[PDB]
Amino acid sequence: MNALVGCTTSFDPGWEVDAFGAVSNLCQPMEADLYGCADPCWWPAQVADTLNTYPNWSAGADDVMQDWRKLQSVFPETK
Amino acid sequence: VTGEEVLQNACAACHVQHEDGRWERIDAARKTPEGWDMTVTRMMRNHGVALEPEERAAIVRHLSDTRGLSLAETEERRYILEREPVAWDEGPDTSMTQTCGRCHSYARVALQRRTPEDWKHLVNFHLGQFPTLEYQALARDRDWWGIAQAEIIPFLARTYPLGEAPDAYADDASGAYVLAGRQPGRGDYTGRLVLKKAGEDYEVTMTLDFADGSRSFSGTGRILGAGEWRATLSDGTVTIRQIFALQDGRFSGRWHDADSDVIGGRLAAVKADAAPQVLAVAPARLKIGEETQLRVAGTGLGSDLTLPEGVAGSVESAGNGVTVLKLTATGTPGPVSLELGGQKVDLVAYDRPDRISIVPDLTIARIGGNGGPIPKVPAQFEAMGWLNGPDGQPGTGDDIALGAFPASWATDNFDEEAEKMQDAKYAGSIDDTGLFTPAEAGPNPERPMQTNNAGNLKVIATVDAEGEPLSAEAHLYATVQRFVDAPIR
Amino acid sequence: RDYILAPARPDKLVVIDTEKMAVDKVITIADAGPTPMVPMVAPGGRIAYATVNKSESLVKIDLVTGETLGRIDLSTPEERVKSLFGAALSPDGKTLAIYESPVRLELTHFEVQPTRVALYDAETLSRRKAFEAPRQITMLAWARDGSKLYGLGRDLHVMDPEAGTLVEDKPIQSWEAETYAQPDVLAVWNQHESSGVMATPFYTARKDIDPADPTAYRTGLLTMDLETGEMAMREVRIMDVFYFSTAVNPAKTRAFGAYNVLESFDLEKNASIKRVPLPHSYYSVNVSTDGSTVWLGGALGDLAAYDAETLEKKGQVDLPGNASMSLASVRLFTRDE
Ligand code: HEM
Ligand code: HEM
Ligand code: NA
Repeated sequence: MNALVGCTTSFDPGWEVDAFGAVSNLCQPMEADLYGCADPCWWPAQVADTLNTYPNWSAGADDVMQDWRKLQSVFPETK
Repeated sequence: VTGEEVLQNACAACHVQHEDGRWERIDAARKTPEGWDMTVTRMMRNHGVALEPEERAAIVRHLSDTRGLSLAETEERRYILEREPVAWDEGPDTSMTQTCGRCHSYARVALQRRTPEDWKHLVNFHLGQFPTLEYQALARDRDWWGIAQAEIIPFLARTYPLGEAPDAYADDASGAYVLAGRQPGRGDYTGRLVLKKAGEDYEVTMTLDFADGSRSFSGTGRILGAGEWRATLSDGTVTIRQIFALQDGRFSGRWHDADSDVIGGRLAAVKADAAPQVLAVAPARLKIGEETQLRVAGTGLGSDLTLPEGVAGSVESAGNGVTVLKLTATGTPGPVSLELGGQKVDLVAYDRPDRISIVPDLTIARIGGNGGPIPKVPAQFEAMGWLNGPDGQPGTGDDIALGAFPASWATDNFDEEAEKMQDAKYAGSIDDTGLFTPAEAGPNPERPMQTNNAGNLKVIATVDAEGEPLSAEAHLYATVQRFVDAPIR
Repeated sequence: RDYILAPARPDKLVVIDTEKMAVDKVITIADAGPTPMVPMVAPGGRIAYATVNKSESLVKIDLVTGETLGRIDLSTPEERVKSLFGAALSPDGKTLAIYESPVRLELTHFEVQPTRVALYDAETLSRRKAFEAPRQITMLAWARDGSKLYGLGRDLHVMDPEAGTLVEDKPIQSWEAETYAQPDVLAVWNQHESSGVMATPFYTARKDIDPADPTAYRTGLLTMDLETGEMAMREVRIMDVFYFSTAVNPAKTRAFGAYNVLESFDLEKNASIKRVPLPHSYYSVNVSTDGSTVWLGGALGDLAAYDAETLEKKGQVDLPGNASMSLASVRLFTRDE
């Protein structure tokens, strides 16, 4: 994950890649593991941590499967 | 709006200014412009500090001009400032890599200088802001807090001491420059860069000339601290960003598409009126027995050409930062050198590469779009050619590079498990220039468990060089979106 | 009569009538976002407590009425306190055990404070005691006799709530070190009520087997019996998949693990019984009072019922608006007919 600059190396099971070096062990689908990663801020460098930093990040998207398009990137698009 | 102003009108509400003049925290650390930006963002975000667009830009700029790093202090870590897609990030040892480079790049750490006391506050900030930090992988397997205090903090303080901020860049950079560089996926280029001072900033226009055409972008730029050049230029609906280092009147660095930083280019630029100097030569290789056109970018190269034994040819044109040559090598495969305007130009003769490697050989792409606010993240690959070098070799640190060769691109499932899932079928496609475009984000009800259009893929490139047995592969993880991003990952 | 208390973002607790496979009551809580985390049901199935507000608070609520009977705010102006995943109501329903990971908020810096366990009188919701506790503890669970408070950290911490001290540490970190690699344990789900057994899968490897060889990695089961006070750690299969949590049946003869697959284990043989795939990722696992139904939850917004024997899906109950359960704990409680 050293070559994957910007991705996490905390594989629980991970975000960019699994602890197995694949993507099949990541949540299926990803939006099923989304809030599990956000609410406890398990990967604060990749997913908004609602535990402290971005408490209102998921507002209006209680139904993750249907409302995922509402979740914004906290980076207003820049380098 | 000035830095002093925001410092007194906004920062002083919480940050104390000692009789010494120094500010609490503010003066206990030095970092890059991007670093100060992220810090100011957090003040606004986490601690409700109201900042107008100009004030924000003002203190960020003021902090980068007074409390930045020297260019030498960013060495080895500029890849993170440039959003360079082909990079490798790690700490000085396993311990540091594991505890500090598992969430964000270790480069975010190495690009900062602080006092032992401030490094303490920073580590306290981490456990205080992200209390679950000590429960995650690589942390719950040890006494995180105990080790943070006994080993990590003393290491940071010892390894990245405050030191002293360098003197700001004082000089006028205005004028015309000649440039040369490369844009993976498209090719080499030459061009001009002109700066016109405007207050503390510079008006900037960069023109890129590829063999298939030219294009110009225009905007504003500025120099932060000792020599960090940052600029935003446009042309039509396209916007790019320059992240350069300015030293000795020469610009060096990377620019990228403002809407997709994986797409961009590397370059160097020097005053158009400078003494004889070679910036680059494209191509830098010669196919033995075949006459080829070569573009030597630089200043005052003129047409004085002195060719070595195995290469014959002439000068077809000169001036305006580029001298076009027309050579042909007939010796044996290997490194060849010549002189132009008294300047050395290095090439490599060959008939067929001994092997090709994919760059990057390990990378990612991210699903996006599909009605969402986060666009796809592509992956650019390139097939590089090589010569086994002097040792026999087939692949050791010895070798001779031949440069990027045109190739045929394809994707496939990385393994059996991936095939069963039909990853290559849903994860996206790679075009003929080696540019991989990912699939739509969101759950795909057509896949098992309605999983995302992600996949464990393999990228295979096949360059058509005669002699012929030539192919290579790369590992591509077509993965999910990231909802948190920042100037420095 | 079995019921399920499942949190639903951003501020709800849904009681499910397992018998009619339907929602029984939806309790809405004020200042609860982004989601309640650790819910607890008092004996009788009438009153419940739930950590809410980014785990910084906890509310007492009337499950039938739906009103909030009281609240506890753990954070103060100069100190932010997180309960994270540790909150447990004593078996006699009189005292609440709340874990506290705090950080002191100074003008321009943070000062990490020692972790604590705070005891509150349930009936009055008053803070009655607070003592320093080891860090990195996820779940807090009471001994069935209410004499000890256990904390799942780098080791199974045995605390005396009366004296407010750490009396014993049951090995985890160094379990069978001459044979296995340090156990990896990721446990955040409170779901031992039905069996009185707190269990979590753990991952390790045979030290005398090449680490490149996939058969080196083993999946183990950690069981902390809250009645007998005994903790057991044993390998149950060669690790080929990962499970987020596990629940033991009331008979203590079986444990069920889940994530992307549902697998049952024979605790008497310490070996796998059967495995079936799942429609989507799940986090939580609980077992009905009669040991016949296994319930999966978390991640999304639907509780799925499975036959404990065949692991065949019996049904599914959708929370209102499919509101996600995230990694919040899902608990099963009863009410005398
Ligand atoms: C004024 C816009 C301003 C600046 C500049 C500033 C800077 C700053 C730094 C460099 C730090 C240290 C962060 C680190 O550890 O790397 C820091 C920390 C805190 N600040 Fe600040 N700060 C500015 C303004 C303000 C204002 C107006 C407040 C109070 C509302 C404030 C508060 C804090 C706090 C608290 C911290 C420590 C926690 C953290 O986020 O690091 N700052 N600040
Ligand atoms: C290893 C103990 C470690 C170090 C060292 C470290 C440093 C560090 C710096 C210098 C910053 C920038 C802060 C500033 O204002 O200048 C920073 C920021 C973030 N970090 Fe970090 N960090 C270390 C470790 C970790 C770990 C293990 C995590 C993930 C749990 C993590 C996360 C973050 C995040 C998120 C930020 C950005 C915070 C913000 O500005 O909102 N770090 N880190
Ligand atoms: Na997860």
